[PDB]
Amino acid sequence: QLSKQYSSRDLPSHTKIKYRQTTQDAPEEVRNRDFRRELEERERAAAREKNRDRWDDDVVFKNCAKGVDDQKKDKRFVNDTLRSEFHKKFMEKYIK
Amino acid sequence: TRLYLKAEQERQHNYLKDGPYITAEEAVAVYTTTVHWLESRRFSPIPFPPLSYKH
Amino acid sequence: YYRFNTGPVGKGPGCGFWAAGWRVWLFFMRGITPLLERWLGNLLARQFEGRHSKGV
Amino acid sequence: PPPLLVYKWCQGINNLQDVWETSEGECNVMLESRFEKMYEKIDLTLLNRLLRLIVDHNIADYMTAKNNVVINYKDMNHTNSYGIIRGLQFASFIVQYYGLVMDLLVLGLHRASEMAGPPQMPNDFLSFQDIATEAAHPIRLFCRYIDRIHIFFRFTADEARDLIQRYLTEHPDPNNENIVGYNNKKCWPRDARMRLMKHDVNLGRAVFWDIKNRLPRSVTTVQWENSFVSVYSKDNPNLLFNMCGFECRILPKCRTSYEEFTHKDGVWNLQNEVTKERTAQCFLRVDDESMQRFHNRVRQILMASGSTTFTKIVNKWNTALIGLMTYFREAVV
Amino acid sequence: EVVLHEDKKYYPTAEEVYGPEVETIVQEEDTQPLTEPIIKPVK
Amino acid sequence: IKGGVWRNTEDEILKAAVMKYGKNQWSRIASLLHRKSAKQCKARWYEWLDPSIKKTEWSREEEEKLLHLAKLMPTQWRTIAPIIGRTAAQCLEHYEFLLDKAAGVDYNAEIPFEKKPALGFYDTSEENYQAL
Amino acid sequence: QEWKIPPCISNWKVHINENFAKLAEAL
Ligand SMILES: O=P(O)(O)O[C@H]1[C@H](OP(=O)(O)O)[C@@H](OP(=O)(O)O)[C@H](OP(=O)(O)O)[C@@H](OP(=O)(O)O)[C@H]1OP(=O)(O)O
Repeated sequence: QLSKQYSSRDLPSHTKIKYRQTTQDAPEEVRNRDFRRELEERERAAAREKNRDRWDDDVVFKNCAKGVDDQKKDKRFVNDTLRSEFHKKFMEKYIK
Repeated sequence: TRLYLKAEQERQHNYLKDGPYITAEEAVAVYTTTVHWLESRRFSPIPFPPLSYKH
Repeated sequence: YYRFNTGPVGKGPGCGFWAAGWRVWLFFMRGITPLLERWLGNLLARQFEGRHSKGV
Repeated sequence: PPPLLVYKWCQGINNLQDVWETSEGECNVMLESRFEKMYEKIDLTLLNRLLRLIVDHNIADYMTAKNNVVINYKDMNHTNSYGIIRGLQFASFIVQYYGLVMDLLVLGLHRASEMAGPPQMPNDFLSFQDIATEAAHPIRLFCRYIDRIHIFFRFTADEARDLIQRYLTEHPDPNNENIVGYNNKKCWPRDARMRLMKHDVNLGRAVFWDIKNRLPRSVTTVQWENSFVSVYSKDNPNLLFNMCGFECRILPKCRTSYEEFTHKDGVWNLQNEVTKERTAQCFLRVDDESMQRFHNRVRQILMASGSTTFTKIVNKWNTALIGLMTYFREAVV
Repeated sequence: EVVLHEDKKYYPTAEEVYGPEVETIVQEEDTQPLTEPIIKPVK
Repeated sequence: IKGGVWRNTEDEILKAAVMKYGKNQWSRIASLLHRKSAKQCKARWYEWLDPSIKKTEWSREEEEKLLHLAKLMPTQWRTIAPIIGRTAAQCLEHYEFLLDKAAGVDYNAEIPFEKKPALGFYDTSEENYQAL
Repeated sequence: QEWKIPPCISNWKVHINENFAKLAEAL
């Protein structure tokens, strides 16, 4: 009991299947590969790259800005929606 | 609105827990400085409005 | 109309030279046909088979 | 009115003593900034003692005790024990007075007294009892509009060098190894090497840094991000700044003005009060954030009205549009 | 001593909690901006 | 015009209403009373009628604590009041008191859908049942 | 007994630092 109804979505599209090619990374290559060596050497390379990369005679106050070097608050990622630094910035920006 | 009031409640609670940020000696510096200014400026204090005040 | 009404001939009503306009509707129809077949097909099918119950 | 303030500010600059003369290496510095969080960081306990210096202790205790109340939105309730409430009727006076205090911090008492002058013969907005009071100090013009700071500096070469040497002193980071030591060729003459492009930034950052160090962080602060700096020196003809809604440029005729010319009223002529001469030109431009506000105002008219009558919308438009035009006028064109 | 609410740490440094041996890196954004292909075609 | 003095009738009815409806619905409670609004009902609950509020004399410790704190944070009553555990208006009155004294047929026809029980190793043939 | 669950009957459906003393007495 199959209905003669249709729908736009259903119609043919992409009837061909893109098989992976040899340089894309066909399974043939994969089977032969020694992944572990490749993974190690890539890792080493990455590490190396990283290494390469790296008067007023009168006032109330003596210098406040002495050792204040920013701090890694934007390097910390926090899994807490209200104490993420992203949230702080958002809250700072949009409320007055 | 709700977020802002949350972080607000946070900042109030942290201001009570962590105490006044102005420290102390600083605050004395402010109060003293203001005093000197108003001194050299002959500023007389503003009194309380009397019962009979024509304005 | 510009080219046709070039000389003595004026702005008057009489220019026949449809071929162009006629083409245009035919191209339209070439494409719209399959659409109407699919849409009218569904219309008929709903009419006779019934609106599908499930809304599945 | 605010735009008239802009005019007092421009002609105030142009009337300063020898203001545009770069002959000896003089350097002018315009600095604009905000106090960042100011309202929010006012301390009630301190604010009470500060008001006790002004008005009868009762008035002070009323004003203060008012800023301590409960904020409610639907479900939420909390107490505000720290930040000042803006929406109070008299909150204005608190803001301006506290701002007076922090001004006394920034300018320093000696200079500030010099500006307000003797209480027996106070001065106007911009002027001093004497010329020697102008030349007496680097700070020249100081304008504070609510929480915004507009400052204009005049430096002799020595004073500037000193400032640069102090900033470039304990302010290294030190960091920036790649930037700090950059190699170049000392074999050649200066002109055949790293010219002068950023060297102008130094004086600027030294300024902004010097200002910041006069404001204790717990009181208020100033963020380089929101601030802006401009510098006038033999390398830089143009002097840019932003007051209120107006973006202002100033080009002297003592610099390279080349062909002297008039133009639409968008060009102001800055006329020396002494010599009745037109010594420079100020160009006006409508600032970005302003345009943004207007655009959000139109968008407010479209969005907020789906129901309202068509005659009503046109009223909304007209009101906003004269709101822009009466205010900006010349700068619009 | 005193810390303004401007800073006030909550939570230990990212690195500290895990320990030294592991490397902790926060990737935000990305690289190889999208027009690039993961799996590049043959030619 | 709505403002005025609180009445025992309005106050008891406020007790009952708060009991029934709950703390977060004020507009519903203001609906029953006359000459009073929702804000006034809420603040009247949390200021005075609330049973968690402590109505009694102040012990010596509470006076020490109140005086010390009031000298610590002048004029801030809504900050101090929770610390001592009393109402702001109350600790105010007590403070001025301390300075004052100090100086259709698919059913009924045919068995809707029928599953005859499956049949298992025993005889169900014989069985039938009686009428009502 | 442990897995008795408190009924979720619906309601819809503080400390201080001593630095305040040092400050206030200072002022
Ligand atoms: O001169 P006609 O033979 O009477 O042609 C007219 C006319 O053409 P011209 O004015 O260029 O001579 C109209 O032009 P406008 O009046 O609009 O300027 C044109 O209108 P369109 O510009 O919309 O083509 C109008 O058509 P219609 O009456 O639908 O506007 C069209 O005559 P037809 O109606 O005979 O096309």
